[PDB]
Amino acid sequence: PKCRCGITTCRNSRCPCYKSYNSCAGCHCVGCKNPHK
Amino acid sequence: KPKCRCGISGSSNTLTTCRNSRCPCYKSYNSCAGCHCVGCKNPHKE
DNA sequence: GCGCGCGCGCGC
DNA sequence: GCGCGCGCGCGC
Ligand SMILES: [Zn+2]
Ligand SMILES: [Zn+2]
Ligand SMILES: [Zn+2]
Ligand SMILES: [Zn+2]
Ligand SMILES: [Zn+2]
Ligand SMILES: [Zn+2]
Ligand SMILES: [Zn+2]
Ligand SMILES: [Zn+2]
Repeated sequence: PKCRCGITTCRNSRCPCYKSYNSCAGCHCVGCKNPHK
Repeated sequence: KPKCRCGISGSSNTLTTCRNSRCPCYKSYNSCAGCHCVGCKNPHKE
């Protein structure tokens, strides 16, 4: 997967990676706050 | 009349091409005569 | 071809 | 009824 949040960011259900319990490795988000390592 | 470039890139749902509100022609109830769209699905005619 | 940004639409 | 991620037309 690969989100585009930020143009709580990536820290909620509206973000795929968060929801799927994955990190934003390779994502195109901005100001990512996904705590997933 | 407007001139859309709908559908040029590859990655795009080909069944909604010139058949939704993002198309100026479709939205303005125009045909795509003179347009440069690829895979036009516009149901209007004049 | 790429990136910007608009606006659709779903999930709450 | 709202909010924002995402699909894609458009300027360049
Ligand atoms: Zn995200
Ligand atoms: Zn992500
Ligand atoms: Zn993120
Ligand atoms: Zn069109
Ligand atoms: Zn057209
Ligand atoms: Zn068309
Ligand atoms: Zn469904
Ligand atoms: Zn279903």
